[PDB]
Amino acid sequence: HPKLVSSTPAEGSEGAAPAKIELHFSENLVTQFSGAKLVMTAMPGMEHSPMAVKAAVSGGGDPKTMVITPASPLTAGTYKVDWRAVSSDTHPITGSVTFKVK
Amino acid sequence: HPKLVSSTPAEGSEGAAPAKIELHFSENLVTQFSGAKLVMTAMPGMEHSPMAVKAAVSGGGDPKTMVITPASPLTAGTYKVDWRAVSSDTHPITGSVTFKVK
Ligand SMILES: [Cu+2]
Ligand SMILES: [Cu+2]
Ligand SMILES: [Cu+2]
Ligand SMILES: [Cu+2]
Repeated sequence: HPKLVSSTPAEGSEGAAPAKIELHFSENLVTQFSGAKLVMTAMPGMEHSPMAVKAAVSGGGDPKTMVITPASPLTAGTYKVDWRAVSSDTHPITGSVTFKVK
Repeated sequence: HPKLVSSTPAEGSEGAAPAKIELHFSENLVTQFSGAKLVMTAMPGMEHSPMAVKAAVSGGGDPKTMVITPASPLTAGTYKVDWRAVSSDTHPITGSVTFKVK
């Protein structure tokens, strides 16, 4: 049962639009099974049903890191990254990271 | 050189969020080569760099129709569908349809 140790953007961060989103876990991820979806849950001034933003997901420089690369620049608003992490123990762990763009 | 004959949502339409976007061409499309990308170009009150929205593209009930299915509900704003149509004549034709959601 791997744990999300940290991320950039960090949970609850509000700032610049990220070129890539890094999720750092407590255990080495098995890439074939670990995934993420990026959704926008609000624009400034108005919440909306989650709208899936095109993104690619891959491994980073470290086996414990999952990288989400939006296909395009993220506009101002609120986003969530819904993640699934699987290590060598085979248990699928899910969670979400929420952050805001300026 | 196939032509876009019509679409739903229609070019410049402003109304409800579409469950699917249909593009109707003058010639039968070859599915392997015909494609589309859906981007959002504005929220209400603010234009922004085009942000790619996750969508699947396939053929409709008629060989002349290309269907774009957003993965999630489209929020209010302006969208463009950047399309590539290829018929049996092999010439790749591109264009864009712009519409607004309520
Ligand atoms: Cu476990
Ligand atoms: Cu939004
Ligand atoms: Cu032609
Ligand atoms: Cu927008």
